[PDB]
Amino acid sequence: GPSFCKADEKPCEYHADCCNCCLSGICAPSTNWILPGCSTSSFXKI
Repeated sequence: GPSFCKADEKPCEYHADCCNCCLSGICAPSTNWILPGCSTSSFXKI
C-alpha cells in the first residue's frame, strides 16, 4: 500500500503526514538547514 504523503504548500499542524514540513501555515520542504522541522535524510531505505 502507498504511504501517507501530500504535496507542499498544504497547510497543517504536523509534517508526519506530508512529504515536506508543515510550518507557519503551509507544507514547506525547505526545513533541514536553517529551520528545525523535519530532517529529510535518506534513512527510510530498503
